[PDB]
Amino acid sequence: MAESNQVVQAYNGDPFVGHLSTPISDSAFTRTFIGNLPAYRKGLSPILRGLEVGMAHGYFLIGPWTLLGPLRDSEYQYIGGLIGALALILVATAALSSYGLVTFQGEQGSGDTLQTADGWSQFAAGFFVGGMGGAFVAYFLLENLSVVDGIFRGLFN
Amino acid sequence: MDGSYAASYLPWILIPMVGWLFPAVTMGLLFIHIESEGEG
Amino acid sequence: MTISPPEREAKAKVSVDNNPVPTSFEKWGKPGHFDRTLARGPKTTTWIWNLHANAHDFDSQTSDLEDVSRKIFSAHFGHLAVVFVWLSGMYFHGAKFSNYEGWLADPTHIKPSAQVVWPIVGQGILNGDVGGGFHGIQITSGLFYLWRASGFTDSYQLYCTAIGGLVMAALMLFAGWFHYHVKAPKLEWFQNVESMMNHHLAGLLGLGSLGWAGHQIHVSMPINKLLDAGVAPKDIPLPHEFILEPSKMAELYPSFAQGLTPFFTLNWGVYSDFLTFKGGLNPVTGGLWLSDTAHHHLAIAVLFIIAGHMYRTNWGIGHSMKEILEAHKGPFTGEGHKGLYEILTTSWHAQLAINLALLGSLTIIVAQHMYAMPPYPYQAIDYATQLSLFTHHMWIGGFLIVGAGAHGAIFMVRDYDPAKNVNNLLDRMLRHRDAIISHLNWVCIFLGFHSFGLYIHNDTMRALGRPQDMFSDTAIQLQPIFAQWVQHLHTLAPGATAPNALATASYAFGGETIAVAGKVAMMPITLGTADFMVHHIHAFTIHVTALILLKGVLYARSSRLVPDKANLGFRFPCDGPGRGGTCQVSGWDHVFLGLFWMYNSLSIVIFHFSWKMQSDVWGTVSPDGSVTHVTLGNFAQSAITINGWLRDFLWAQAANVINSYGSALSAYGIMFLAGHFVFAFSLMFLFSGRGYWQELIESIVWAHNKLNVAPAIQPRALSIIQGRAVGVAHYLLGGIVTTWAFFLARSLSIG
Amino acid sequence: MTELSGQPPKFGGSTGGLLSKANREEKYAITWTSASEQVFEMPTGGAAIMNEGENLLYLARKEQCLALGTQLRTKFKPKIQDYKIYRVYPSGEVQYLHPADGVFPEKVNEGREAQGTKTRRIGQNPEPVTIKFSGKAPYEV
Amino acid sequence: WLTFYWHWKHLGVWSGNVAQFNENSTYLMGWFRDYLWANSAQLINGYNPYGVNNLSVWAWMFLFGHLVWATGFMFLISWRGYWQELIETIVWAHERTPLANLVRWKDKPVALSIVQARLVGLAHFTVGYVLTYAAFLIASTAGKFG
Amino acid sequence: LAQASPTTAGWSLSVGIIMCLCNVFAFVIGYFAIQKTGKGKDLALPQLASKKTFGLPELLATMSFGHILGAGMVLGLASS
Amino acid sequence: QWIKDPLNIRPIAHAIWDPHFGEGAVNAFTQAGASNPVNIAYSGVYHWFYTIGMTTNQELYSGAVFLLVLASL
Ligand code: CLA
Ligand code: CLA
Ligand code: CLA
Ligand code: CLA
Ligand code: CLA
Ligand code: CLA
Ligand code: CLA
Ligand SMILES: CCCCCCCCCCCCCCCC(=O)OC[C@H](COP(=O)(O)OC[C@@H](O)CO)OC(=O)CCCCCCCCCCCCCCC
Ligand SMILES: CC1=C(/C=C/C(C)=C\C=C\C(C)=C\C=C\C=C(C)\C=C/C=C(C)/C=C/C2=C(C)C(=O)CCC2(C)C)C(C)(C)CCC1
Ligand SMILES: CC1=C(/C=C/C(C)=C/C=C/C(C)=C/C=C/C=C(C)/C=C/C=C(C)/C=C/C2=C(C)CCCC2(C)C)C(C)(C)CCC1
Ligand SMILES: CC1=C(C/C=C(\C)CCC[C@H](C)CCC[C@H](C)CCCC(C)C)C(=O)c2ccccc2C1=O
Ligand code: SF4
Ligand SMILES: [Cl-]
Repeated sequence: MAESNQVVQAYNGDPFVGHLSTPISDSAFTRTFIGNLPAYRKGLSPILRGLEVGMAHGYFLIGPWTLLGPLRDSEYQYIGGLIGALALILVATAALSSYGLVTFQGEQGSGDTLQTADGWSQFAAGFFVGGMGGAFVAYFLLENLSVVDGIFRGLFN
Repeated sequence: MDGSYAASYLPWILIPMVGWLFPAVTMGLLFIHIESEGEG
Repeated sequence: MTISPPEREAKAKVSVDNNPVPTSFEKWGKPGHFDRTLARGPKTTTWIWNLHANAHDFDSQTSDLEDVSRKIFSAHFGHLAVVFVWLSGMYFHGAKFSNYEGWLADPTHIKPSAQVVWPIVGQGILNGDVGGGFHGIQITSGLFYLWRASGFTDSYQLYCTAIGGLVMAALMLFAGWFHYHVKAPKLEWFQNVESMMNHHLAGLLGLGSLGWAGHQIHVSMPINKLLDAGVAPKDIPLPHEFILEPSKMAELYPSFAQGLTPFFTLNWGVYSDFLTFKGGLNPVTGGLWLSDTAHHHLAIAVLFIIAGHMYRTNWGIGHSMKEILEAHKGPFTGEGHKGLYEILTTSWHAQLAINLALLGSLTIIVAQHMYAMPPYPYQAIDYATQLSLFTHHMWIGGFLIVGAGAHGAIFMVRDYDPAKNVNNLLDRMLRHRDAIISHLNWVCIFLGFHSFGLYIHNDTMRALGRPQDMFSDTAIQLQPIFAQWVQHLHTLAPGATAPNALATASYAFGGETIAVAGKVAMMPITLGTADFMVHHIHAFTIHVTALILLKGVLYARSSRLVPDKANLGFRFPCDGPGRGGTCQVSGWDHVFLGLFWMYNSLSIVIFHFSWKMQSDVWGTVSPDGSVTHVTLGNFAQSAITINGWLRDFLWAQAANVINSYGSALSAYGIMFLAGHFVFAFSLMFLFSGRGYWQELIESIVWAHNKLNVAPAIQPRALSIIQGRAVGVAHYLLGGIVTTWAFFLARSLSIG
Repeated sequence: MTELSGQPPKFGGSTGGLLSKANREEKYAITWTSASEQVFEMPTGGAAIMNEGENLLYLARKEQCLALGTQLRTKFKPKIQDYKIYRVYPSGEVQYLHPADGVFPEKVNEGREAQGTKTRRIGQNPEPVTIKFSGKAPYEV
Repeated sequence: WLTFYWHWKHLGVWSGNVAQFNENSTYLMGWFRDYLWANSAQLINGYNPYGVNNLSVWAWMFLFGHLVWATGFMFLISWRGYWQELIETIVWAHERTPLANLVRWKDKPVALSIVQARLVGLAHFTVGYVLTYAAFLIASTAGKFG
Repeated sequence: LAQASPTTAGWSLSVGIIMCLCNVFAFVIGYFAIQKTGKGKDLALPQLASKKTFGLPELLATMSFGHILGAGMVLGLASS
Repeated sequence: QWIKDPLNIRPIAHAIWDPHFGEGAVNAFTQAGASNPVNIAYSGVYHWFYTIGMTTNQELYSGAVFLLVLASL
């Protein structure tokens, strides 16, 4: 009740922190949704976080080159997409690992097991395995798109 | 299984989405919710 | 004490002070009198520049809001008198130095001209043969087409109009003098915003279009009806004869036989022969049906007069705008529009920012609506007039918009009172300026990558012998399907969602190909991949200009870098080489950068217009029915690469400009080179800084002291702000003059 | 430096205040007393309301604190000159900063030791060639 | 100016038409039209809606030099404070975007310095200058006589 | 000719049955909706029942509104 | 189609999409003139919509979009 029908408030109750509590920044839905993504989900080991993020990213990264790459109008369309996505995930893993190497040179913190050298390295390992796996399974599903189509239509029974 | 109606590629992916993904996700959310032991 | 009239108030909210400022000439000989930092006189050359820099900065001259208001009111009268002098000059040159009657007798075989050049030092060649034995400069302002639509048939009517314009200028000048010196209205009078809005809606815009509907019905429409019927202009009665002899109207319009009775009895349909909803264009002239425009002005007048009754003044009925504003507040926006009424009734700069933004947007809307719905007889067939009017109104609109940014910033620095803006819309805008600007920043980056970057992709693919990997209508397509859908909706509208309309509002959306003489006046303007790409270029450049000016306004008070920017003012060069360097943090410098970006945006807009109209719309039509365009439909395949614009647009069409020597177009080549030179010249001021020049001036002052010729008014290098102002003024002047010469040579050399 | 006291100004929040630097590196505090609840301009954007009595506010930089201080002592009908500015570290250490010796720096106060003073003119700096391959510059010698 | 001079005169000489330079070099429209405008025709046609030839690389480099020149203009006209404040907004956005939150910079992003802006703008300007003119010189002379 | 059909001065249906009726309706909603009914410069004294009830500006404005309503309604009921 | 011959045509409710179907069931449920598996409606909804004046698929679609809006309200 009262007089505050207002939907925007000071972020975390401190009006002098440069941020605002808004329906996009700090609603219950965004808190629960962002807070349960692999990056923030409570209790997860960084290996599983990396694995999940890599699965999602490797899976979806096959598409752009698959439909729009230079081999899209060749007999090696899906292989071209796969090669592109694999090389991209390799470069991304190198970027993640270089980041971990440079930002965790000093004393290791304690609150965030992902924000350590060991944790960020585990995240990179999981991300590599998940990205390569997701890219290869997206490629495998696309390369056998006819059997997936017949499966979804019942063309085999 | 086919369809001559408009945009007949929609059941193709919506039937798996309604039968597999929607129930899996909603049951998983409700499962983690009813088991949540946060005080209150 | 000057002239003392009686009083002239009739239970009015009129309130004035009698003779506050006596008429006198002494201060005319005291330059800089209005600025205390200038009145003593000069000591350095900077004193001169600032004298011009602050001449109209009425805030910086006096802190009294009433005196500022009075200065502004009289300045407005003076400006109106200037505009009257200019317009009467146009009409006088039409009366005495034009081929207007000759053009009127045969507008398809003669080019409009209204400036004759004296023969001296060879420049007489500019008097090109425009037809009918007339020699002069071809005009692209569309004055002849306006004068024909209005129903002018004689030099003497234009001359009488010029004399009326001079008398009007004298009247405006006297009113300005009178209301500054004799009867100056009080601040209470200016703040009557409700009454001012009632009068500007019902009286200025409503009665304006009502009187013009009257002139169109009684003068324009019968005279043009006879002109398009092939009647020679000398055989047509004078405008007043249709009012003295109503049988002339009645035989041109049978509804006139019934008179005014159908009007007062709501039997308006009887008037359907002269109050029309035809749509489309006039088949004889290529312009909008004058009857349509008269019906349009009648309806606009009724609308505006009705609108002029919303606000409360002296009679209890009506609205308080303060109340309305205060009622509009929501869960997302705190106190809402509270405080806006006080801002817009005490701050001249706030009103000017709003009004500049809207007036510039309106001028742009005018360009866009007049090209595709050509309102004047024979304007669409005159491709030079079409291009020139479009681009001219574009540039005026862009300048007004940038000025709106400037004056939003000036409001923030000078008139914003934080105690009067607690948790209202302005306050919350300030309180999440970072979110706003970081997001606008990202949208501009995304729009640039996915518009210009598409062009770079296409250039690289085409150079690599890979046409099938391009973004084009024949490869990877970017169809603007929503614009195509709305065009289809407009084409279907006359038969469905606009029943009582006979034709489309514009043939650009689709339909027939309206051609007058052998040239197309208007035809369906189709949209494809190149049109998609250039529309996103437009969205990108507009977004960047908005980014710059909006950041200028929102950070004029402070930033994380400079938390006391407000104390530094609206116009200042920086706050030193510290903090890494703070040059160009002021709102003025944001306006300075936004000028360049607006110039960029509009250059691309007008190039798009020129190339698309020459490629896909304009052209000549054979008696067989087919159309052959000016640049042979090259837009779709060439406008999708930067090389295409460099070669098939700029390089190809510049051939007229650079070969203009030895003909009447020679001045356009002259001014093409002139714009180029001014552009290059601006780079000296923009790429350098005043310290170097001050030292060079030191050496030259030594040279002068050597021969005992140094001036008492010591030479100083231009200030940092002035260096930027000169640089940007010359950049815009040179570039715009270049494009102007180019456009005029092209559109005049293409049939 | 004992423990900062004072109510925070009445303010609805903004995006222009503290960032990560405040907790990772350093932040700044300004206290001041006001004879009345009244509106002032936040150096980080917008309007805020100071409480009657003591006020304590955290900002990201020393300059924002001094800008607020000038606003307090030059833009209110009865001036506010009792403001104090402190530097605050993540460890909790509070370093009193301004006014350094309890007296504003614009006016002389006994007990201050001259720093950065030179017993010469600017034109009496030594030629750079005379001090090259050293670590100094003509104004450092 | 020097290289324009040399190239236009030697074009006339090599082609046997010294008269073009002798008669049209006395006015600047002559340079603008007979030298610059004319000798671009093959250059700008290295790639086309109709195909590609051996001058494609030089047309692409011509446009590239234009683009680099124009980019240098940005560092030369817009000065630092405007950029540092914009980067402050971008810094804010990064610190407050989830997921991207996970990553933090090792060096604080700040706008380029005053002198650095002059140097980098000049470097772009000069690169574009040289590459544009080299593309034009090479392509024109090899299309006429190559 | 394709033109929306109006009506000649009916002076039975066009008048009271529409125009005067719409004017009375505007009278009613103005009586029940105008904040300042009799705060005009012009008193126009004898306050009555409806025809000239509260103030000259109330009367004039509600009558202009009734004419807008009546014009719209007459024209609409006669096709368009 | 049902509007033309309402006594000899069976109204269909919606299309079937079941990857479990074999050839026999696919054939059995391409019925009532349809070119794909379909169920026939027994809610009387065709008779209702036809009686109240609706005659085209565009009208039914506009009704369904309007009901989307009403539910939103
Ligand atoms: C019993 C009363 C009655 C009846 C039934 C009618 C009947 C009719 N009127 Mg009328 N009218 C009435 C009362 C009545 N009117 C009154 C009291 C007034 C005074 C306000 C009007 C004034 C009025 C006008 C001005 C017009 C009509 C029109 C019409 C015809 C409309 C056909 C149509 O589908 O429109 C069109 C359907 C649309 C979906 C168009 C809507 C799209 C617009 C352009 C969106 C614009 C948004 C706008 C800018 C936002 C407003 C700004 C702000 C104030 C919110 C119709 C036969 C029109 C007519 O006569 O046609 C010849 C017309 O021009 N009426
Ligand atoms: C001969 C020694 C050697 C060899 C066999 C490898 C082999 C490998 N490394 Mg390693 N690396 C080495 C030394 C070596 N590394 C050293 C000394 C460092 C410290 C600077 C690194 C740091 C490094 C990082 C951060 C990462 C790898 C990764 C990888 C794997 C990815 C494939 C690749 O990078 O291409 C083959 C590489 C070579 C033939 C050259 C090896 C020697 C140079 C100095 C390595 C430099 C690493 C470079 C920054 C990352 C390459 C980017 C990538 C796009 C190729 C691969 C099996 C990636 C990985 O997936 O790890 C799980 C990754 O994230 N390396
Ligand atoms: C409650 C009404 C309703 C019902 C019972 C159905 C039933 C069905 N629909 Mg349909 N649908 C509806 C409304 C409905 N639809 C509307 C309004 C639209 C337009 C937006 C669509 C668009 C749609 C498409 C494109 C497709 C289906 C399809 C299907 C079939 C497979 C299920 C599915 O994939 O749905 C998916 C549904 C959606 C993507 C849109 C959501 C439907 C509405 C708006 C939400 C209903 C919420 C409901 C009232 C909540 C109450 C639940 C209750 C138990 C508490 C199924 C027989 C598939 C089919 O045709 O099979 C061959 C198919 O591909 N529907
Ligand atoms: C119906 C009454 C009316 C009309 C027609 C105007 C018209 C105008 N006002 Mg004004 N104003 C009015 C009432 C009116 N005002 C009232 C009641 C107030 C007090 C609240 C103000 C206070 C006000 C201020 C403070 C300012 C204006 C300004 C302006 C001018 C700027 C717009 C412009 O340039 O357009 C186009 C210009 C023209 C069409 C030129 C014609 C101008 C002549 C003198 C008007 C003659 C019309 C007159 C009624 C005779 C018509 C009768 C017959 C010939 C048909 C404009 C001519 C601004 C200005 O420019 O100051 C000079 C200005 O700053 N008005
Ligand atoms: C400001 C613009 C303007 C100007 C000044 C004129 C000027 C003129 N018009 Mg024109 N006209 C205009 C706009 C204008 N018109 C518009 C917008 C239209 C489209 C509707 C027309 C269409 C038009 C027609 C068809 C005719 C004119 C005519 C005339 C001339 C005689 C009318 C007159 O004034 O006598 C004085 C008018 C009166 C004394 C009106 C009294 C008659 C009625 C019964 C009084 C009712 C008034 C009452 C308050 C309303 C209640 C009615 C209800 C109770 C039933 C005159 C010189 C006439 C003419 O001479 O043709 C050449 C003519 O036939 N005009
Ligand atoms: C109705 C529109 C309008 C109004 C009345 C004002 C009013 C005002 N403006 Mg604003 N502004 C406007 C539009 C407007 N402006 C536009 C369109 C722009 C974009 C360019 C700006 C951008 C702007 C800036 C950046 C500034 C102002 C400033 C000012 C104030 C000082 C005026 C002045 O400079 O004196 C004297 C005027 C001059 C010395 C102009 C001479 C130089 C011009 C540009 C040369 C033009 C060349 C010519 C057009 C073509 C070449 C001819 C040549 C070859 C001979 C004044 C109160 C100044 C201020 O401090 O505000 C308080 C200031 O800083 N305005
Ligand atoms: C052609 C010259 C040029 C170019 C390239 C730019 C570039 C840019 N300006 Mg700028 N500007 C210029 C001239 C130029 N300016 C001049 C002369 C001025 C003086 C008035 C300004 C003043 C100015 C201001 C005040 C602002 C900008 C802004 C911007 C940015 C807009 C956002 C964007 O487009 O994102 C995308 C980037 C591009 C489209 C650039 C091209 C990228 C290509 C096509 C793809 C790159 C390929 C790949 C990366 C190559 C890698 C090679 C490998 C070996 C590493 C942008 C990066 C605005 C901004 O920052 O917005 C946020 C801003 O506020 N400009
Ligand atoms: C081509 C167009 C089709 C594509 C769709 C693109 C969707 C764009 C997002 C929808 C608009 C959101 C604004 C209305 C939503 C809206 O106004 O809600 C209402 C809400 C305020 O409502 P209140 O209840 O406070 O109303 C009280 C008023 O009286 C004001 O005091 O506005 C805000 O919360 C401010 C936040 C605006 C920040 C969002 C703006 C984002 C900028 C980008 C928008 C692009 C629009 C381009 C179209 C030209
Ligand atoms: C000015 C005015 C008047 C003139 C009014 C005019 C000029 C027109 C009024 C038209 C009206 C008032 C139309 C109302 C339509 C209401 C509807 C359509 C309501 C509900 C529909 C529902 C609930 C859903 C129906 C369904 C749909 C969607 C289907 O498709 C299937 C069937 C079903 C499920 C039932 C008069 C002079 C008269 C009185 C004075 C004021
Ligand atoms: C709708 C929506 C949304 C969105 C979403 C998204 C955007 C997503 C996507 C999604 C995705 C993206 C997904 C995924 C999936 C994936 C997967 C599932 C994977 C995989 C992989 C695999 C399985 C692999 C395997 C392997 C390995 C590992 C090794 C060996 C080899 C192989 C291959 C065997 C949201 C909620 C936000 C909001 C609302 C709406
Ligand atoms: C050249 C230059 C100067 C030197 C320019 C000066 C000193 C101006 C010289 C102007 C002369 C004195 C006036 C000539 C122009 C007149 C205004 C035109 C009047 C013509 C009438 C007589 C008809 C600067 O001071 C400067 C400052 C900051 C950045 C860049 C620069 C810069 O590039
Ligand atoms: S370069 Fe000029 S503008 Fe920039 S900080 Fe230095 S003095 Fe100021
Ligand atoms: Cl090309």
